[PDB]
Amino acid sequence: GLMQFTLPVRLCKEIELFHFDIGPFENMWPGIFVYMVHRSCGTSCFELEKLCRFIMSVKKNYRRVPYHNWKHAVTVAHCMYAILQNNHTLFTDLERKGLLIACLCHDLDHRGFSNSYLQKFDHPLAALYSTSTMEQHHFSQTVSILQLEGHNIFSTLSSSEYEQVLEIIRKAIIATDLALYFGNRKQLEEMYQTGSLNLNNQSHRDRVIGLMMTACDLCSVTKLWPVTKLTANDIYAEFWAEGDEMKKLGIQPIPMMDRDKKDEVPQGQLGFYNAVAIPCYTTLTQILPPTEPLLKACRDNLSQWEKVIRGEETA
Ligand SMILES: CCCn1ncc(Cl)c1C(=O)Nc1ccc2[nH]c(-c3ccccc3)nc2c1
Ligand SMILES: [Mg+2]
Ligand SMILES: [Zn+2]
Repeated sequence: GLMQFTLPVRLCKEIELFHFDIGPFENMWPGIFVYMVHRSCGTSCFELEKLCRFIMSVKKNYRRVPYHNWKHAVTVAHCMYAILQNNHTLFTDLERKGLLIACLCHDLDHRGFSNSYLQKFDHPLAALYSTSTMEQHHFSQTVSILQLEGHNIFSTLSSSEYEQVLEIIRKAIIATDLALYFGNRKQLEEMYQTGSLNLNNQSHRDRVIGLMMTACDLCSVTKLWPVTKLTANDIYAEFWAEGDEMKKLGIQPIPMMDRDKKDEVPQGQLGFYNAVAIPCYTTLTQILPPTEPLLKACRDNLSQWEKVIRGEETA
């Protein structure tokens, strides 16, 4: 308890903002994550030694890929931290414990390829997990790490509590499969607009946490423009590599993965904000009003992409 994590003055202030960027110093991200855990969960939620050992084994099992990397893991966790701090009365002890950990682990051992490439490639993981292929792999990787000697960060929970928290994490990680988002958000929009949404309903909680996980996972669209623009370059570096690999299989890639369609990125972004991002943050804002700043920043970046299309901005 008496060893408390502290951040420099700028970080201490700005980490509370939804649009906080965790910065380029890799060696500071473990400290940043522990701080967010101590403040959102509590200093006694975890033994510091085990948490640190766990954090470092998770980092080791993320790969050196352009976007789906350790920095994305901490970025997604930070967005969850801001949502939990601005809605602190709405979540349980086990949910605070589970959710920052789920966010850190959500893309474990990502190779930079979609579930669809793994299917067309006939990768072994597509045989093992027929849907949410990579997401079932991320969870499996989370369990492996939790089961390493000195890594049971949930060692003080009862058997039944340990099982609840692993189930929170499992559901949260699976919800990051964007193919499941479309259904989940439609269900939540209906439930909100008929007044049937009920946070005491566990199946409704599950859906809200899923939407929170989508929001956190896409949160690059909720940063200041310079962050948003530079992060878009990182995901296309992955998408275009996948499109190359599709071409090697004799398959025409979809437009977002073809590097020859590079000049159409601003319009692809516009399409993505209109069909996915805006609806996502819009629905989340209705259920959790304090998440408003994510929707605001998502709208600001939509205007930036329109300015790029009109040739008033470059990218
Ligand atoms: C990091 C940046 C935003 N982002 N966060 C998560 C995820 Cl997925 C995305 C994201 O960018 N998704 C996305 C979805 C559909 C798209 N269609 C096109 C496109 C491109 C060229 C020609 C025609 C179409 N680009 C796309 C990008
Ligand atoms: Mg993922
Ligand atoms: Zn992700």
